[PDB]
Amino acid sequence: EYDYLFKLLLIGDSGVGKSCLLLRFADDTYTESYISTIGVDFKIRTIELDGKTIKLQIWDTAGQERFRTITSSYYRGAHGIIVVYDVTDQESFNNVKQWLQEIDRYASENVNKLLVGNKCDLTTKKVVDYTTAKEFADSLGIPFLETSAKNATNVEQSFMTMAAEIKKRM
Amino acid sequence: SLKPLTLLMTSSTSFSETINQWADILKTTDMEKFSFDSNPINLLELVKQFNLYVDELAITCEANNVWAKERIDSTPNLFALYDNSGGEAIHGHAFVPYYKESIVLRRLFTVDPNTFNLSRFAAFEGPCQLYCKEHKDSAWVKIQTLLTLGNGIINTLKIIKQAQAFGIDEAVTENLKALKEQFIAFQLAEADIKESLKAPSFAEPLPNKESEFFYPIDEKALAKMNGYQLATICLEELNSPKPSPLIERILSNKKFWKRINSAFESGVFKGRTDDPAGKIAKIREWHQLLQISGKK
Ligand SMILES: Nc1nc2c(ncn2[C@@H]2O[C@H](COP(=O)(O)OP(=O)(O)O)[C@@H](O)[C@H]2O)c(=O)[nH]1
Ligand SMILES: [K+]
Ligand SMILES: [K+]
Ligand SMILES: [K+]
Ligand SMILES: [K+]
Ligand SMILES: [K+]
Ligand SMILES: [Mg+2]
Repeated sequence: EYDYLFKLLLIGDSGVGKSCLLLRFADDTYTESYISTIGVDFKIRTIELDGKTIKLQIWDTAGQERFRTITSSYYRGAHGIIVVYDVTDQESFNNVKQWLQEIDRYASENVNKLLVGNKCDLTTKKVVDYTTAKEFADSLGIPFLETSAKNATNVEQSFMTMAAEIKKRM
Repeated sequence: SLKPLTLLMTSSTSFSETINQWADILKTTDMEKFSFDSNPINLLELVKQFNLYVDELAITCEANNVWAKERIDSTPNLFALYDNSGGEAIHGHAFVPYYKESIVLRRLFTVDPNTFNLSRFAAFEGPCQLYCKEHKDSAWVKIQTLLTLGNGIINTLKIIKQAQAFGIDEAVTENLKALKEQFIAFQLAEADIKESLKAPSFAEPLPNKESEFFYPIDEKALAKMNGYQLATICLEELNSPKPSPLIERILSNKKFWKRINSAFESGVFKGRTDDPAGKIAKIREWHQLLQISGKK
């Protein structure tokens, strides 16, 4: 009773917002409260595009190094991976490098990437210029969006974009 | 029609044997001839039993004084050298170098039975993964291996129950493969730890009358601590039942209060699972009390 099923995967450093993204996007809610995801989890929202209906099997992952054994399992199966960094967190951006490497190491040959700079609403505490990020992004032809899971800003658009980008390749 | 299979749990048996039992079942059964039912599987109890194991483990490390075995400094704890937080708060916690390792242990590993996840102990997450890089073979690494496997098992099962609920079979079938592997992995790791836990020859350092959570903190050291840091300490001490000598020190000292309070008002603590709101209130009370008493 659906037209397509895409398997998505959010990776990124710990506490960069992966789960709040998944949550706003799936349930349109947000909780201020501090929980770190263990291993993996997955949520499923159904999207409509062109105007075929697409089931999104989105898998959330733990950022921490010690979970890598586990998280890395779910890489090959993904149609598209979103790598997330936190715009107020310098190192999180510096880390996209490894995150992209981990994608090479583990996921499919032709996986659809997407760079997301979350917590974009924190204007004063920001440290990674849309420009600098966007340039790096373009350096590798990977689409890029700033987003605030808190505010809703671009969370919708991000998954849409990732989904569209996938259909194009099918 | 193939036999139904599940992984049950006896009412009081511990995490370790519970795993061990499932470990047999999973090893000795040709999983092709069975149809796996995860519904009867009692996550809650498993989580309860696991956190209980985390605690016991934490206790012996401290008791056997494992952490002293593991030094090269007198830096207030194993990870102190690896903090580059600048005493900022990181998801509700500032880094405090005086934390006992066994508290750090519990906080990176116990599972929030409510969520089957982790309640953020963020300020130590970086410092810890760093220490791990520079100290393979160290007890902390061996332990954390073990505990993470713990965590894994719980997550895997949750993912199985969840996937079964949504008919996602690719997952359920593959995750059983994995679960078995985690199973053995755990049993190895459990064996492997037994050395690392051996009590060093240098005598047991004398108990701290002042806090259940931090190594001693002299008045000099405490003074250099910032708003977030002292704040973090106050919230921790409230995990004792009786008020601690330490928190009394902090709350009695008039100089420390402005920064403690502003830390509170900053809101960085809002999202703590440990009733921050409640704790904060009580801390304010105790402070108010104390300033009355110290008005002589
Ligand atoms: N201002 C703001 N804060 C956020 C946002 N996303 C996450 N946070 C904060 O950072 C914490 C970590 O997010 P979480 O989803 O746990 O990150 P994960 O570890 O990457 O899944 C949250 O609980 C929030 O306190 C955002 O879009 N804006
Ligand atoms: K916030
Ligand atoms: K049940
Ligand atoms: K033990
Ligand atoms: K109390
Ligand atoms: K206690
Ligand atoms: Mg998370």
